[PDB]
Amino acid sequence: PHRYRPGTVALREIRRYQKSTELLIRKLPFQRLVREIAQDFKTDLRFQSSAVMALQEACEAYLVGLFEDTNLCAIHAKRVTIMPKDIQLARRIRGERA
Amino acid sequence: PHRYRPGTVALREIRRYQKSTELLIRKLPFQRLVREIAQDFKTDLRFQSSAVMALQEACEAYLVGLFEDTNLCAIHAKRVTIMPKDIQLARRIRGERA
Amino acid sequence: TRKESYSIYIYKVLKQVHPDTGISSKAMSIMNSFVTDIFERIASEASRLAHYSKRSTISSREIQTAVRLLLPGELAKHAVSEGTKAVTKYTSS
Amino acid sequence: TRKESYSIYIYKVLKQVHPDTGISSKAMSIMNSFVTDIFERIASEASRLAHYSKRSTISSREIQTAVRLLLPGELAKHAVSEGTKAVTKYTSS
Amino acid sequence: RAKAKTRSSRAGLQFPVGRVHRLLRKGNYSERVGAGAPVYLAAVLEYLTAEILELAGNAARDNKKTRIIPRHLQLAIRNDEELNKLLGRVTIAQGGVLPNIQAVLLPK
Amino acid sequence: RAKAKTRSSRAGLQFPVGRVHRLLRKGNYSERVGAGAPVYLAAVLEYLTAEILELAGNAARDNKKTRIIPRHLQLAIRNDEELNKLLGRVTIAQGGVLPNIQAVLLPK
Amino acid sequence: RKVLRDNIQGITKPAIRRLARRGGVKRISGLIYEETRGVLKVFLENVIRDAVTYTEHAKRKTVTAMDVVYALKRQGRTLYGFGG
Amino acid sequence: RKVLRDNIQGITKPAIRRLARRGGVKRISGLIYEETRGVLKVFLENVIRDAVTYTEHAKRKTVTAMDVVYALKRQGRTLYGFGG
DNA sequence: TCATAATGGAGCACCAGATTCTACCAAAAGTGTATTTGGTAACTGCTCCATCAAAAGGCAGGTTCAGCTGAATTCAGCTGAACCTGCCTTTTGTTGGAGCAGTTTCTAAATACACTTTTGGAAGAACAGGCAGAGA
DNA sequence: TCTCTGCCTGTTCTTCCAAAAGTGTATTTAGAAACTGCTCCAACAAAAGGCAGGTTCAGCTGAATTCAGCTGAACCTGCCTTTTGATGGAGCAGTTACCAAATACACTTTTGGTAGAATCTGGTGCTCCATTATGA
Repeated sequence: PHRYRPGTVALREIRRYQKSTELLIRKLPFQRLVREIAQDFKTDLRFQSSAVMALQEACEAYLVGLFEDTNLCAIHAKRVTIMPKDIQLARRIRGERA
Repeated sequence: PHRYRPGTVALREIRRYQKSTELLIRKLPFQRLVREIAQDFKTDLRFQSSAVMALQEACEAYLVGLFEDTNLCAIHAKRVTIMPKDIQLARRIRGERA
Repeated sequence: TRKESYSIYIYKVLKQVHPDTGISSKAMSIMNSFVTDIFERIASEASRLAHYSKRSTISSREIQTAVRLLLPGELAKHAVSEGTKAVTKYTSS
Repeated sequence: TRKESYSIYIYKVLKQVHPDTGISSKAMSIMNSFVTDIFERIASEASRLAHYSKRSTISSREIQTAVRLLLPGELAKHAVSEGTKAVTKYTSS
Repeated sequence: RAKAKTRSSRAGLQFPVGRVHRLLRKGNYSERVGAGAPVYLAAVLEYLTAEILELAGNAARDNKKTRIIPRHLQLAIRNDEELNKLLGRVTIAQGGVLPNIQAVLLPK
Repeated sequence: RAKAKTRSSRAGLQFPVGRVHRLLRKGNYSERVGAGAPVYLAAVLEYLTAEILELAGNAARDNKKTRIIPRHLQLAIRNDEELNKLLGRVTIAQGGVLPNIQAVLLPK
Repeated sequence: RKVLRDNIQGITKPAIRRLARRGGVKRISGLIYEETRGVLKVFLENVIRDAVTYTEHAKRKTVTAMDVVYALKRQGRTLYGFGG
Repeated sequence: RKVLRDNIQGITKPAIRRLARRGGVKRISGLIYEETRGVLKVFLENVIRDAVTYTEHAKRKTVTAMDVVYALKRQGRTLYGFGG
């Protein structure tokens, strides 16, 4: 059976997902998460569908940017694998982390 | 004769300058720099003494914060020495390079 | 009377919290900058809140929502408590 | 009802730069957001400039300085050129 | 009684000078708004709009597409240094990201 | 004519309700300003001032000083999580930094 | 319908991997998925808190796209394509 | 007057080292000083450009502390203690 | 982990520069009218959001299985630190000269504020042209 | 990373209604001129403390190797999502009939700003510690 060497399919995936623009999280679980978070601030909240879509667009843009920073921090440490410490450093220098 | 090992005086100085609040750049050289790089409004600008002092306070605050981020990046790469690449990573995560 | 500042009121508040403590002139300048900056933040957010909801008036509801949006966590709770208490006392009078 | 938008003017500008190119409605929504965002930036900075200099009127000097403060480099240069050309043309009428 | 003509036509603009003047007056920016302030602001808005639209149409043509989409606006903005700087804190819905793989990740 | 009573004294505040009302009216924040808006804003500004001054006087007491200086304001702001959040993008002139050496840098 | 709980785990590992691939990440630590879920939850909490504050000020019960757009813009995360 | 005399070198190596020490930095590469000079030059250029735009709008010839404070606030770097 | 330097903290005395604390005074905040408009307060339509049900089909989850990357250990040279001179550049204290930033009349642009009048732009509907959906 | 279909959707024509245009007046605002006092700039000088350079040399950085951990890649399955289609009603937006409440205008009084003097707190020398750092 054919096997691609590690990182070949990863590079193909990088190209595929940087080429496209669609949302990479599933809409229904993200909506459930959004409603779950929101019920701590007010009960019996309703959401416009476009509100949930705005939240998902903003969240995915934020996470893609944070992953770009994380990959830079991983490369600075002479690694290719991103680790939680890379996310932590990117967040610290962004001012998101104390 | 007496010799302190490397890093002993460096740590003494870290404590000294984190304990204090005085400006760490000489005033007259910084004033010359400020007047020089006012190539905007060619020419014949005058400066209030407090204008240059506000500039110097902002500049030294900016550089101290940037050195804090640089030191975090250097530590993340398992180093004690800050290097130009650490400054570059800090400024890129901050959004200053682009 | 040419300039105006919060020094008088900052010093009243200081004598409330710390009777025996003074304040430097540079510290008072920083406190003035702080009060002006926070006033700008809250007032601007209240202005935007009124514009969003198509209202002509900035009320204490706009100020309260601006405080909620701007201040973090427990600062917002205690600021809202103080503002509501102040408006209640003012209205009773 | 009957909300306003810049769609008409953005399509009129598109027909100038690219006579044969169209624009999707989502793209036109992005462009409306862009125009309103930049209008808010310029207008807010011009309001601040008028306040700083203790003026009541926002004139084309305020808009010019706000454009210079807000746009970068060549964008600011070309935008100031365009606004000045527009005002010179308007006043000559 | 002259038959009236838009201030955009007087200024030679496509963007609405009258609407922009009304928005300036009613935006609570100042108590007074000058005559040439809306003309200047509408001209600047038109210039920026045309700049972005030119770059976005170039991107659309490169993609062999006849229509601009949020992806083309994203590409135009992020491939331009000045526009990227101006719109650096802005996320464009359905614009994606620029294709960019770090050189050290590529096959050794 | 009843003798004047300040609105601050009616609200039980130290900060100036009348000045705050005049500054809200003069800032072009909106067409109108309610009666309780200046009272609420003065109360919030006084609360925040009292918080910072409490912490700064505590810092002054720690350093055996009987007078607050910008260093003490900095210490109070940066040692408080919420005030540091509120004033995270603010530079305090002559305030310095918090003493903090990374543990990696200390002698073995 | 029962009240929602534990919906962060619906941000699956493959979804996080896709978001990382769009960010240009070639290799991912196994611990990145829980870290990512925490970071996402904090971001969503911050944005939804402001969105609901805007919703409550307007005396509405529905959170609209404009409330989200205002909450994002308030945080320096301006979003185009949903209003404004 | 106007000066152009290579006085970025007036921001000396010891001054940059002191700034690094207040930043908690223990060991400094020898290439950090020219890097820091470039970074400071860029920062100062931005702030002074905004400050002089503010000065020119006011039709003044003198750059005041308020111009610098406004430029810094516009850059996202609010400064207290100079009349804000 | 035993003694010697070097440093930073901590008592005291002596200022001297800054805070407090008073007095005047003028600018601005209360008082109290009229008065006008913005903003609740019902009272509906009407949209839109929220449950349900139920078929595909895609996606995610769990198992290998192996390759590759992260992590450690070692080693060596390099480079940065600590120190000591000798220099030089800043800092501070003075003049002085000049520019220029604010303060006051006065006037004349220019802006706001009202009508009616037309025009432009925002809803709708009708239609064909992109372009996503598949054919190797 | 390849032609032709068929649907979605962009473009484009009609209403009509909101708003932008032209007059016609009134009036604040801002520009212009002048004038003053407040910095700002610019030389001279003179201590002295930062700084620059050179020297050792100790520790850090980087390179090489090994190897175990881990994580990609592929493959089955299961599941869950997603896409219709109802429908129940929840709530949002629009239309009236007020009315509370904010604006606007004199007038008065008070309060906050600006000088001015006194004390007094913080800095600044000296000095005595008490830590730390550094090898036999």
